[PDB]
Amino acid sequence: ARRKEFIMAELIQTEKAYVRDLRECMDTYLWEMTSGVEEIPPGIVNKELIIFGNMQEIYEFHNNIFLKELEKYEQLPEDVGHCFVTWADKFQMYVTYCKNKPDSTQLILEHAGSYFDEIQQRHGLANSISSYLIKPVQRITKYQLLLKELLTCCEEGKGEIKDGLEVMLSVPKRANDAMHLSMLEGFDENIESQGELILQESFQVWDPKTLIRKGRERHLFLFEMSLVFSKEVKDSSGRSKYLYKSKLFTSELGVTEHVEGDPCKFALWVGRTPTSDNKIVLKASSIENKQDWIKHIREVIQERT
Repeated sequence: ARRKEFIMAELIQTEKAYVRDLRECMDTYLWEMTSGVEEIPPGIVNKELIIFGNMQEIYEFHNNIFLKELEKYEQLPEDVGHCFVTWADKFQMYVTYCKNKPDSTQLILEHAGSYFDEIQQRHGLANSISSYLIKPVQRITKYQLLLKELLTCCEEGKGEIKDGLEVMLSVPKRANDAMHLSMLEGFDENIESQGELILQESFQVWDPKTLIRKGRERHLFLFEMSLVFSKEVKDSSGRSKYLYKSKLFTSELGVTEHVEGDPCKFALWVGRTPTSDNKIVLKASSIENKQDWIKHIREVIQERT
Protein backbone atom coordinates (compact mmCIF):
# COMPACT_ATOMS: atom_id res chain seq x y z
CA ALA A 1 0.00 0.00 0.00
CA ARG A 2 3.09 2.23 0.37
CA ARG A 3 3.98 2.04 -3.30
CA LYS A 4 0.31 2.70 -4.17
CA GLU A 5 0.43 5.88 -2.08
CA PHE A 6 3.55 7.20 -3.83
CA ILE A 7 1.83 6.62 -7.17
CA MET A 8 -1.45 8.32 -6.25
CA ALA A 9 0.41 11.27 -4.74
CA GLU A 10 2.44 11.66 -7.94
CA LEU A 11 -0.69 11.38 -10.10
CA ILE A 12 -2.31 14.27 -8.21
CA GLN A 13 0.82 16.41 -7.88
CA THR A 14 1.62 16.12 -11.61
CA GLU A 15 -2.04 16.83 -12.47
CA LYS A 16 -1.75 20.13 -10.64
CA ALA A 17 1.49 20.93 -12.50
CA TYR A 18 -0.14 20.01 -15.80
CA VAL A 19 -3.14 22.29 -15.30
CA ARG A 20 -0.75 25.12 -14.32
CA ASP A 21 1.41 24.55 -17.44
CA LEU A 22 -1.55 24.60 -19.86
CA ARG A 23 -2.79 27.79 -18.20
CA GLU A 24 0.59 29.47 -18.55
CA CYS A 25 0.93 28.41 -22.19
CA MET A 26 -2.41 29.98 -23.03
CA ASP A 27 -1.69 33.10 -20.97
CA THR A 28 1.56 33.68 -22.84
CA TYR A 29 2.05 32.20 -26.30
CA LEU A 30 -1.64 31.93 -27.18
CA TRP A 31 -2.51 35.31 -25.71
CA GLU A 32 0.30 36.95 -27.71
CA MET A 33 -1.13 35.55 -30.94
CA THR A 34 -4.70 36.64 -30.21
CA SER A 35 -4.12 39.87 -28.28
CA GLY A 36 -0.44 40.67 -28.72
CA VAL A 37 1.05 43.60 -30.61
CA GLU A 38 3.94 41.65 -32.18
CA GLU A 39 4.48 40.93 -35.88
CA ILE A 40 2.95 37.55 -36.62
CA PRO A 41 4.73 35.82 -39.51
CA PRO A 42 2.06 35.79 -42.27
CA GLY A 43 2.49 32.03 -42.44
CA ILE A 44 0.85 31.66 -39.02
CA VAL A 45 -1.33 34.77 -38.72
CA ASN A 46 -4.63 33.97 -36.96
CA LYS A 47 -3.87 30.24 -37.24
CA GLU A 48 -3.68 29.72 -33.47
CA LEU A 49 -6.32 27.01 -33.63
CA ILE A 50 -3.88 24.93 -35.67
CA ILE A 51 -0.84 25.73 -33.53
CA PHE A 52 -2.56 25.09 -30.18
CA GLY A 53 -5.15 22.56 -31.32
CA ASN A 54 -7.88 22.18 -28.72
CA MET A 55 -5.63 22.91 -25.74
CA GLN A 56 -8.28 25.21 -24.25
CA GLU A 57 -10.85 22.39 -24.28
CA ILE A 58 -8.34 20.08 -22.58
CA TYR A 59 -7.47 22.69 -19.95
CA GLU A 60 -11.14 23.18 -19.11
CA PHE A 61 -11.64 19.41 -18.72
CA HIS A 62 -8.79 19.03 -16.24
CA ASN A 63 -9.39 22.31 -14.41
CA ASN A 64 -13.18 21.92 -14.13
CA ILE A 65 -13.46 18.16 -13.82
CA PHE A 66 -10.54 15.76 -13.81
CA LEU A 67 -8.28 17.08 -11.08
CA LYS A 68 -11.30 17.14 -8.75
CA GLU A 69 -12.24 13.60 -9.77
CA LEU A 70 -8.69 12.35 -9.11
CA GLU A 71 -8.68 14.07 -5.73
CA LYS A 72 -11.71 11.98 -4.71
CA TYR A 73 -9.30 9.02 -4.86
CA GLU A 74 -6.41 10.69 -3.00
CA GLN A 75 -6.78 8.05 -0.28
CA LEU A 76 -8.19 5.25 -2.49
CA PRO A 77 -5.44 4.51 -5.05
CA GLU A 78 -6.54 0.99 -5.97
CA ASP A 79 -9.88 2.37 -7.20
CA VAL A 80 -8.61 5.24 -9.35
CA GLY A 81 -8.99 3.17 -12.52
CA HIS A 82 -12.67 4.00 -12.27
CA CYS A 83 -11.92 7.70 -12.96
CA PHE A 84 -10.42 6.90 -16.33
CA VAL A 85 -13.24 4.57 -17.35
CA THR A 86 -15.89 7.01 -16.14
CA TRP A 87 -14.43 9.96 -18.06
CA ALA A 88 -13.29 8.01 -21.12
CA ASP A 89 -15.54 9.96 -23.50
CA LYS A 90 -13.87 13.21 -22.45
CA PHE A 91 -10.50 11.72 -23.40
CA GLN A 92 -11.63 11.65 -27.01
CA MET A 93 -10.49 15.29 -27.04
CA TYR A 94 -6.92 13.98 -26.84
CA VAL A 95 -7.44 12.05 -30.05
CA THR A 96 -8.31 15.39 -31.64
CA TYR A 97 -5.25 17.05 -30.15
CA CYS A 98 -2.84 14.30 -31.19
CA LYS A 99 -4.34 14.21 -34.71
CA ASN A 100 -3.64 17.90 -35.09
CA LYS A 101 -0.13 17.75 -33.60
CA PRO A 102 1.64 17.01 -36.90
CA ASP A 103 0.06 20.05 -38.53
CA SER A 104 0.95 22.32 -35.60
CA THR A 105 4.57 21.17 -35.66
CA GLN A 106 4.79 21.87 -39.39
CA LEU A 107 3.06 25.24 -39.29
CA ILE A 108 5.68 26.28 -36.71
CA LEU A 109 8.68 24.77 -38.48
CA GLU A 110 7.95 26.46 -41.80
CA HIS A 111 6.05 29.67 -41.03
CA ALA A 112 6.69 30.65 -37.40
CA GLY A 113 10.36 31.52 -37.68
CA SER A 114 11.64 32.90 -34.38
CA TYR A 115 8.27 34.40 -33.39
CA PHE A 116 7.71 32.12 -30.39
CA ASP A 117 11.38 31.97 -29.42
CA GLU A 118 11.39 35.77 -29.14
CA ILE A 119 8.22 35.77 -27.07
CA GLN A 120 9.96 33.29 -24.77
CA GLN A 121 13.05 35.49 -24.37
CA ARG A 122 11.15 38.75 -23.89
CA HIS A 123 8.84 37.24 -21.28
CA GLY A 124 11.55 35.26 -19.54
CA LEU A 125 9.71 31.97 -20.00
CA ALA A 126 11.27 28.67 -18.97
CA ASN A 127 9.23 26.59 -21.44
CA SER A 128 9.50 26.97 -25.21
CA ILE A 129 6.23 26.71 -27.12
CA SER A 130 7.22 23.22 -28.31
CA SER A 131 7.77 22.16 -24.70
CA TYR A 132 4.23 23.21 -23.84
CA LEU A 133 2.56 21.83 -26.96
CA ILE A 134 3.83 18.32 -26.32
CA LYS A 135 2.54 18.23 -22.73
CA PRO A 136 -0.92 16.82 -23.49
CA VAL A 137 0.72 13.96 -25.44
CA GLN A 138 3.12 13.40 -22.56
CA ARG A 139 0.24 13.50 -20.08
CA ILE A 140 -1.51 10.51 -21.68
CA THR A 141 1.80 8.64 -21.52
CA LYS A 142 2.21 9.56 -17.86
CA TYR A 143 -1.27 8.25 -17.08
CA GLN A 144 -0.37 4.99 -18.86
CA LEU A 145 2.86 4.73 -16.87
CA LEU A 146 1.20 5.39 -13.51
CA LEU A 147 -1.63 2.95 -14.17
CA LYS A 148 0.87 0.28 -15.25
CA GLU A 149 2.73 0.90 -11.98
CA LEU A 150 -0.50 0.47 -10.03
CA LEU A 151 -1.05 -2.82 -11.85
CA THR A 152 2.21 -4.16 -10.44
CA CYS A 153 0.93 -3.63 -6.90
CA CYS A 154 -2.85 -4.15 -7.11
CA GLU A 155 -5.19 -7.15 -7.03
CA GLU A 156 -5.78 -8.59 -10.51
CA GLY A 157 -9.03 -7.32 -12.01
CA LYS A 158 -9.86 -4.84 -9.24
CA GLY A 159 -10.56 -1.11 -9.26
CA GLU A 160 -10.78 -0.99 -13.06
CA ILE A 161 -7.04 -0.33 -13.21
CA LYS A 162 -6.49 -2.47 -16.29
CA ASP A 163 -9.67 -1.11 -17.91
CA GLY A 164 -8.50 2.44 -17.22
CA LEU A 165 -5.06 1.68 -18.63
CA GLU A 166 -6.76 0.40 -21.79
CA VAL A 167 -8.65 3.68 -22.18
CA MET A 168 -5.33 5.53 -21.98
CA LEU A 169 -3.63 3.17 -24.45
CA SER A 170 -6.48 3.51 -26.93
CA VAL A 171 -6.02 7.29 -27.20
CA PRO A 172 -2.71 7.30 -29.15
CA LYS A 173 -3.96 4.26 -31.05
CA ARG A 174 -7.10 6.04 -32.29
CA ALA A 175 -5.04 9.12 -33.18
CA ASN A 176 -2.80 6.89 -35.32
CA ASP A 177 -5.85 5.18 -36.89
CA ALA A 178 -7.22 8.62 -37.82
CA MET A 179 -3.90 9.58 -39.44
CA HIS A 180 -4.17 6.56 -41.73
CA LEU A 181 -7.82 7.30 -42.43
CA SER A 182 -6.80 10.80 -43.55
CA MET A 183 -4.73 9.09 -46.27
CA LEU A 184 -7.82 7.47 -47.82
CA GLU A 185 -8.62 8.96 -51.21
CA GLY A 186 -11.72 8.49 -53.36
CA PHE A 187 -14.23 7.52 -50.68
CA ASP A 188 -17.14 9.72 -51.73
CA GLU A 189 -19.31 9.12 -48.69
CA ASN A 190 -19.78 10.84 -45.35
CA ILE A 191 -17.21 9.45 -42.89
CA GLU A 192 -19.34 10.32 -39.88
CA SER A 193 -22.06 8.10 -41.38
CA GLN A 194 -19.87 5.00 -41.10
CA GLY A 195 -19.85 5.22 -37.33
CA GLU A 196 -16.61 5.19 -35.32
CA LEU A 197 -13.41 3.79 -36.83
CA ILE A 198 -12.50 0.67 -34.84
CA LEU A 199 -9.47 -0.86 -36.59
CA GLN A 200 -7.27 -0.27 -39.62
CA GLU A 201 -4.67 -2.66 -40.93
CA SER A 202 -3.08 -4.14 -44.06
CA PHE A 203 -3.90 -7.67 -45.27
CA GLN A 204 -3.23 -9.84 -48.31
CA VAL A 205 -6.63 -10.35 -49.91
CA TRP A 206 -7.97 -12.88 -52.47
CA ASP A 207 -10.97 -11.37 -54.35
CA PRO A 208 -13.43 -13.26 -56.60
CA LYS A 209 -13.86 -9.98 -58.56
CA THR A 210 -10.38 -9.42 -59.98
CA LEU A 211 -9.66 -10.90 -63.43
CA ILE A 212 -6.82 -12.98 -61.97
CA ARG A 213 -7.35 -14.44 -58.47
CA LYS A 214 -4.32 -13.85 -56.23
CA GLY A 215 -3.44 -12.34 -52.88
CA ARG A 216 -3.15 -8.58 -53.23
CA GLU A 217 -2.34 -6.07 -50.52
CA ARG A 218 -5.31 -4.02 -49.28
CA HIS A 219 -5.56 -1.67 -46.31
CA LEU A 220 -8.83 -2.19 -44.46
CA PHE A 221 -10.78 0.21 -42.26
CA LEU A 222 -13.34 -1.38 -39.95
CA PHE A 223 -16.05 1.09 -38.92
CA GLU A 224 -19.08 0.31 -36.81
CA MET A 225 -21.35 0.28 -39.90
CA SER A 226 -18.99 -0.81 -42.62
CA LEU A 227 -15.72 -2.43 -43.61
CA VAL A 228 -13.82 -0.39 -46.20
CA PHE A 229 -11.27 -1.87 -48.59
CA SER A 230 -8.54 0.33 -50.07
CA LYS A 231 -5.20 -0.12 -51.82
CA GLU A 232 -1.97 1.54 -50.72
CA VAL A 233 -0.02 3.15 -53.57
CA LYS A 234 3.04 5.39 -53.57
CA ASP A 235 3.98 8.37 -55.71
CA SER A 236 7.45 9.19 -57.07
CA SER A 237 8.72 10.56 -53.74
CA GLY A 238 7.38 7.54 -51.90
CA ARG A 239 4.39 9.23 -50.27
CA SER A 240 1.65 6.70 -49.53
CA LYS A 241 -2.09 7.13 -49.98
CA TYR A 242 -4.93 4.59 -49.90
CA LEU A 243 -7.16 4.34 -52.96
CA TYR A 244 -10.75 3.51 -52.04
CA LYS A 245 -11.86 0.20 -53.55
CA SER A 246 -15.07 -1.03 -51.99
CA LYS A 247 -17.24 -1.29 -48.88
CA LEU A 248 -19.27 -4.02 -47.15
CA PHE A 249 -21.99 -3.38 -44.56
CA THR A 250 -21.13 -4.87 -41.20
CA SER A 251 -24.77 -5.90 -40.62
CA GLU A 252 -24.45 -8.30 -43.59
CA LEU A 253 -21.05 -9.75 -42.74
CA GLY A 254 -20.29 -13.42 -42.03
CA VAL A 255 -16.89 -14.63 -40.82
CA THR A 256 -15.10 -17.95 -41.06
CA GLU A 257 -12.18 -18.27 -38.67
CA HIS A 258 -10.40 -21.35 -40.02
CA VAL A 259 -8.96 -21.55 -43.54
CA GLU A 260 -7.10 -24.74 -44.45
CA GLY A 261 -3.34 -24.38 -44.84
CA ASP A 262 -2.65 -21.04 -43.16
CA PRO A 263 -3.44 -20.17 -39.51
CA CYS A 264 -3.19 -16.47 -40.44
CA LYS A 265 -6.01 -16.66 -42.98
CA PHE A 266 -9.72 -16.08 -42.36
CA ALA A 267 -12.66 -15.44 -44.67
CA LEU A 268 -15.59 -13.04 -44.97
CA TRP A 269 -18.77 -13.10 -47.05
CA VAL A 270 -21.98 -11.09 -47.18
CA GLY A 271 -25.55 -12.21 -46.92
CA ARG A 272 -26.99 -15.53 -45.86
CA THR A 273 -24.93 -17.81 -48.07
CA PRO A 274 -21.23 -17.86 -48.92
CA THR A 275 -20.49 -18.44 -52.62
CA SER A 276 -17.37 -18.50 -54.78
CA ASP A 277 -18.57 -15.11 -56.02
CA ASN A 278 -18.79 -13.38 -52.63
CA LYS A 279 -16.20 -15.05 -50.41
CA ILE A 280 -13.14 -12.96 -49.58
CA VAL A 281 -10.05 -14.62 -48.08
CA LEU A 282 -7.66 -12.48 -46.03
CA LYS A 283 -4.19 -13.27 -44.71
CA ALA A 284 -3.19 -11.33 -41.58
CA SER A 285 0.46 -10.54 -40.75
CA SER A 286 0.19 -12.62 -37.55
CA ILE A 287 -2.17 -14.92 -35.68
CA GLU A 288 -2.55 -12.17 -33.07
CA ASN A 289 -3.63 -9.64 -35.71
CA LYS A 290 -6.08 -12.17 -37.16
CA GLN A 291 -7.56 -12.85 -33.71
CA ASP A 292 -7.95 -9.14 -32.98
CA TRP A 293 -9.81 -8.58 -36.25
CA ILE A 294 -12.01 -11.65 -35.79
CA LYS A 295 -12.93 -10.43 -32.31
CA HIS A 296 -13.88 -6.93 -33.47
CA ILE A 297 -15.68 -8.11 -36.58
CA ARG A 298 -17.77 -10.56 -34.52
CA GLU A 299 -18.57 -7.67 -32.18
CA VAL A 300 -19.88 -5.36 -34.93
CA ILE A 301 -21.87 -8.23 -36.47
CA GLN A 302 -23.45 -8.91 -33.05
CA GLU A 303 -24.21 -5.23 -32.48
CA ARG A 304 -25.91 -4.83 -35.88
CA THR A 305 -28.09 -7.96 -35.72
